Amino acid sequence: MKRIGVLTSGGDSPGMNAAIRSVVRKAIYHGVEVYGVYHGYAGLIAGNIKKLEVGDVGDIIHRGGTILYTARCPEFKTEEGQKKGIEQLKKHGIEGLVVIGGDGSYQGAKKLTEHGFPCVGVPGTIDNDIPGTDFTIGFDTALNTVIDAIDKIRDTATSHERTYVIEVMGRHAGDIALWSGLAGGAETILIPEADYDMNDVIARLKRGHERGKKHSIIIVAEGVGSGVDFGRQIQEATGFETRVTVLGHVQRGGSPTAFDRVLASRLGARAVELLLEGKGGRCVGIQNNQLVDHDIAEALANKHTIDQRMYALSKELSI
Amino acid sequence: MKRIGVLTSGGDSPGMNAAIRSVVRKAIYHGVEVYGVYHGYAGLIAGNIKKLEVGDVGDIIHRGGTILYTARCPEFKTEEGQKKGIEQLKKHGIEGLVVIGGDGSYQGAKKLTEHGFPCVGVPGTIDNDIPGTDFTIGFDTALNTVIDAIDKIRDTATSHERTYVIEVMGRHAGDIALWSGLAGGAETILIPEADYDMNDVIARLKRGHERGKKHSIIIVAEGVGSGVDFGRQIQEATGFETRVTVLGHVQRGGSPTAFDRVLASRLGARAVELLLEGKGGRCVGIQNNQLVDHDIAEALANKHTIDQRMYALSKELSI
Amino acid sequence: MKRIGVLTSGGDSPGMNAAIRSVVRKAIYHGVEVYGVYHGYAGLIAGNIKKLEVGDVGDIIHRGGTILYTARCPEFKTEEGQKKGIEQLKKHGIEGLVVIGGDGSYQGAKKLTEHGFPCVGVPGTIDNDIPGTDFTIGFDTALNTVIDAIDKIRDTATSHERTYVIEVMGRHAGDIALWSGLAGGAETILIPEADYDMNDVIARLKRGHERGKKHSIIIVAEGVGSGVDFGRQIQEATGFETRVTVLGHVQRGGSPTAFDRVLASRLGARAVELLLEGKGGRCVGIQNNQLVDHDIAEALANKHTIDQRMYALSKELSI
Amino acid sequence: MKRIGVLTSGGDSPGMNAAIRSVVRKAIYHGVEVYGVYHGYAGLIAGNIKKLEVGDVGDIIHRGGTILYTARCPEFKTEEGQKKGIEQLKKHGIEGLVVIGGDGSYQGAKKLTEHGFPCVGVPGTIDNDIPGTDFTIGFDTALNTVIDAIDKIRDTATSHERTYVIEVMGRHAGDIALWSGLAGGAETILIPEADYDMNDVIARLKRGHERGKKHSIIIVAEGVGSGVDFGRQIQEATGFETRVTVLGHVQRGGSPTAFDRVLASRLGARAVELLLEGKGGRCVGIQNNQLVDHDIAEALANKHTIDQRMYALSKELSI
Repeated sequence: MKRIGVLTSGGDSPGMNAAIRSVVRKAIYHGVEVYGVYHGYAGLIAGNIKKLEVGDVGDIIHRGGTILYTARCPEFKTEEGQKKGIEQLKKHGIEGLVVIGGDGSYQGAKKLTEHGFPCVGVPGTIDNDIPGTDFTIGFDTALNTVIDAIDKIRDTATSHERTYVIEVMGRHAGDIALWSGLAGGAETILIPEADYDMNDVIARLKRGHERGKKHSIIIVAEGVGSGVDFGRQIQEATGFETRVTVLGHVQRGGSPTAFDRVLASRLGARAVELLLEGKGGRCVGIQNNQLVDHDIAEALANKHTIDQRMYALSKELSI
Repeated sequence: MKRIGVLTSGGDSPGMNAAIRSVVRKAIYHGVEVYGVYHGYAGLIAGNIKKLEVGDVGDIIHRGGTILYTARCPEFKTEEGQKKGIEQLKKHGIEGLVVIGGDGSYQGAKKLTEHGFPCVGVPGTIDNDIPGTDFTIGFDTALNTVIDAIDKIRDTATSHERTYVIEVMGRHAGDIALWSGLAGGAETILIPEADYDMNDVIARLKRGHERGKKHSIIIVAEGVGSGVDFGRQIQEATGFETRVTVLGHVQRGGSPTAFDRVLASRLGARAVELLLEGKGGRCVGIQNNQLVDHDIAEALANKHTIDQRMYALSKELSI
Repeated sequence: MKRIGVLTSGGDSPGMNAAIRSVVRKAIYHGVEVYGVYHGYAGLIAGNIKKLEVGDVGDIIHRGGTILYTARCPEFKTEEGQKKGIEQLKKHGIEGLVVIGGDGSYQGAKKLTEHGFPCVGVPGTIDNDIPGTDFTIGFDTALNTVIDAIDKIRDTATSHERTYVIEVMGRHAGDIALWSGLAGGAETILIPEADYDMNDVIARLKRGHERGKKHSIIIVAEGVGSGVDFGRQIQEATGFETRVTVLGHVQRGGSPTAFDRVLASRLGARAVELLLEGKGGRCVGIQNNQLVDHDIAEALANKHTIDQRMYALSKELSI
Repeated sequence: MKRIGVLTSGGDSPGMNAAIRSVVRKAIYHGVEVYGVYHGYAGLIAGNIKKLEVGDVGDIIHRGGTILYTARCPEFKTEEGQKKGIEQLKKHGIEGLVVIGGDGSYQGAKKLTEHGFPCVGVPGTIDNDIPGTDFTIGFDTALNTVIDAIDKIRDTATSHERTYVIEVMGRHAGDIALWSGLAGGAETILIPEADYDMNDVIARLKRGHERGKKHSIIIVAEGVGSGVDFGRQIQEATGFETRVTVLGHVQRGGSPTAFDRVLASRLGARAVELLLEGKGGRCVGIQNNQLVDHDIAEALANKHTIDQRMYALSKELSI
């Protein structure tokens, strides 16, 4: 392989620039030229391709976001879309692609390898719901942004303001809510996967108030419901003043923690090793503390699941 | 004075433990005994008073919250409530009191100076709307919590998610929104002291989008309205995906910055100084970079105002 | 059982309060009383044992250090020290003990296990060199503390001050230096387990300066030598102004990150589980992302190793 | 004025990008063209000047360092250096210059104005010793970097490791040590402006140890001496294990706090107004909470002073 490309697709997340750096530096280390593709699959179709040199990934390791930008491109689902993209790859002499992003970025990688363009997928998301990896690049940074908010709520010492509702991200996966709730000492953790009883939530809240819990912290994933309406429901039902924090898109940004930059460096460099040794159609991951790589179609057929032992542990510690 | 008391009241804010510590240590340096009054005015009525030693304020300097707690006391706004407070102060033989808190705790300080009890008021609130001081203890830390959220939102590198609405605290004052917005590069800052046209808000947004401005960040103070409703309305009028963050009670917590710890230290030390030279009925502050002290009643007659030049400057630098 | 005890020993590490919290809450959930032992093995011999209630571990999950304190007990190496240790457990009614700490704390757990006192050892140390676990409680926090300082040094934008030596902890193990340096983009990592050529350190440095590398960050494990001394030799040899940072005990403190609180919570609950099922003389750990428990004497036989692929990859990405 | 230039010189410091951003946006708002001078005075002599558009200062407000770089320039102390400087300025058509940096950059701004080149100096440095301003841009951020290290040291819960020596920057000025020590609760602060007695340091060290003081933190400004040497002597004289942290160049970097971004925004826009309103040869600053502007040569003969009440206050609160 003489010339490869790299691109980021889907929501951006902390650690995409450390994955771009390790892709670019490992490929240049073994004599290969790396072209950055700007604006995901939308810029692949448009021809927004520019050589990357060694020095262009200098000082991006510690930066959030992605310097190659991201964009939604529903035209890449279709056969017309893929042929316009391949024409731009052929025009610049790019023989392989490293694709950093979520589930939808892996669908394009699979379709490109079936049209003769070897591609590897690197899991870039804060949700943790990319199959074939225990941890996605960005998940550890998002947990550290939620627990910063939770620790600051722990300093309040106002007698009549003891009941806090924090709404975190997690439209389909409850990984951010569950690991944050456990790490934050949340009393009630509402995740998409588990069904909850509002009577159980109220009961526990009253039980903690009677034994003098200083703060009662409730975490709601955005996929279950809004914190605001949960907060009005708890105050109405109990008469405890309830404060709501809605973090929103703060969970996506920030300088990456040490675990996401080690992980993005390992995974980005492994994807270049896969392209250099003939393997295309695969996605890298970390499963059982080992660098692993799976065929994309096989990896995408598995479902995301949360650890149920961790969810039961979060209620036992919170009494 | 043989014995003084110290109390915290109103919304807790970062630096209150640094203010309690300089009260304690400054009083003990000059041979005075210091009594902590727990739960604000509510515990003063209750007789929840307790001797504090040198080592009791050790390792609190860098902590958010208040170690003496804060609470609401509706009974202290009546003559009977103020008479029971005095009774407990005379019962412990506390001859003077340092009150740390907002506007509402200043009113109780006033009222106890009228009944023969020397009181000094120390400005502890994150709002910055306490008359007679440029800066309140907790204002600087609450600005750093808000710009931490704004900085994380600036790392998103997604083309379709460009409009961000952040709701900060400050019911009647616009200082947290004005200083946060200037520090974070906000395009539009909505504070209670200025008038906004929704039409000009939209018009700045479209101007910036046309130039290629990467992010459009709108700060909304809570006394203007809700970020949720503004985001809804911005989205509807423009068609731009709008993301809303509501920090809420995160802005009151956290470890105090360097400025809040120095300011609390100086201000609490000055409060003990005034009491030991027989002044009572006063409140300390920092006005024109100098430690100042004012009659509470004359201090509470002034009206809090924001800096129009600084508000003018935030529109010229956000082009 | 009916009564269990918990102790912290060795250098303290962030996450030790989270481990204690999950020890106490997990035993109380199952109906077991938990008694805390102050000052490690010195206070076990001394008699410093006090019952811990549910609310006694409240608001400690997010703090660094350990609330049970830690101490050095030379006496506990002797048979007489062990026999006075068991005297006090038996006088207080304690039938088993959870021990949180390093290498040294595990030896004591072996010795008490061997005299009929069921003990379980929990890995608390910032170093990462406790056999039978991939990660020790405190390791993740210490990595983020070192990368916070390296990120700040990456902002210096002066061209005559491009060479920085950072000296991190790790007497015997180079985990902190290896993970820190891959995560902070260090050019040269000096760890105890790998051999270096000083002249190869000089050649890389020179090479990087020829291409226009902005910074040259060298991480030095404290086991290898002084950062001061290494910085003096780089200046002498190349003539490049060299600046040195010695973090020291900064690396041991701070609020534990999200991974350290999840790891402490899960490992501390696993330790109580083993005591309740009758196992004694075990040490918990996380190996291949799975909770494992090993015999302490079997565990202490292994040698700590660092990943050589991660060391080679660190040299490949810093070109 | 139709075209102005901006340049940063001297050690960099947090908030330099916020001052560059307010220089460029403020000039563009009043229809002026802004050219950036890369590498301080060294790139001024070389003609390393390039136009900056409105969007080239987008996303730098929250970043440390300077995007125009700083470089020592020995040639600009000579008249031909200066005349080459003016030749390049006339060649690009630059009419005025904003110089952001320390004392040394003020020297060149004075000589440029003496050959009829309107220059305004903006105080960028972490040390706080630029005359004419109470606060330099960068000083607030460096104080917060020193208290993050002191805060982490207060978590260690070891009884034999109680005495800690932190060496901070400040060759000629004690501002960083005095404000960090007071904010950190340092027991002994050694700054250039006060005379210390090493017997008085040892006696107050033993007093606190006797009473039960958890920690004994000593701050040493770098201009008084080394932290390592001080550590040796403390342990030699007392016998107490003494741990040293040398922060070094970590104090110059990092994302600027809220006070440094607000200060850089107001000061940099006030520099642009001064050029436009025909007053060159001046330096801006903040004195008694008000934007002031002083002639460069008058400002430069004023001496740097520290508040001695604040120094005395730091020994009174530390008992």
